Amino acid sequence: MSIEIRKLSIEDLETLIEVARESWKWTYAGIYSEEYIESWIREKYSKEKLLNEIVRSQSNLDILFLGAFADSTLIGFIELKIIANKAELLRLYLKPEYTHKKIGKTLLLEAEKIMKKKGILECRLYVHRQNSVGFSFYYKNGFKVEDTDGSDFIMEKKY
Ligand SMILES: CC(C)(COP(=O)(O)OP(=O)(O)OC[C@H]1O[C@@H](n2cnc3c(N)ncnc32)[C@H](O)[C@@H]1OP(=O)(O)O)[C@@H](O)C(=O)NCCC(=O)NCCSSCCO
Ligand code: NI
Repeated sequence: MSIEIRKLSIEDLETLIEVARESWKWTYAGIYSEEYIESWIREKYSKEKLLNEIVRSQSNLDILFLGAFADSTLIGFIELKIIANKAELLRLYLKPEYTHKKIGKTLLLEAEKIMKKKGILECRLYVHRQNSVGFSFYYKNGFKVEDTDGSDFIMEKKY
């Protein structure tokens, strides 16, 4: 299969939401209710907010928003928020069927390459403690737990 990584653009908006929704329902099956997730997707992944984030990424401002496209179809994404010379990994979600094929590792490595080009040398993230899929992926990619906050572990990786 042919997997391409690039910045999202506004035309990706609808497939973006559908991927976010499908990944969330799978990822948080053990953890949140069907309705909580649907509410979160409708409030946080709203067309208006995602569009503003997609634009901020396009304008090389404080967001970096990339997608993984399999033969021209969005199957996953990563989103980073930059403040000063520190990045926070906000979101990294793949369609469940495309997991465990190193597409997420590839998203992560491309984001890392762009960050290093901008002189950013530190990435922090929030991962729910019961999300073993994500958590295990993170420590297998060099992230280390530095703290907790509520239900989440705060993990960090330095370059
Ligand atoms: C977490 C995601 C993005 C990881 O991307 P990949 O699936 O491409 O991971 P790989 O690079 O192939 O690495 C494989 C390792 O990752 C774990 N893994 C991956 N898929 C799994 C499935 N289907 N079941 C169980 N474990 C899985 C394993 O640790 C695996 O290593 P080995 O088993 O080979 O040793 C991706 O899986 C994904 O999108 N997951 C759901 C969403 C999610 O959890 N996202 C990140 C946390 S929320 S967001 C950012 C803020 O933290
Ligand atoms: Ni595995």
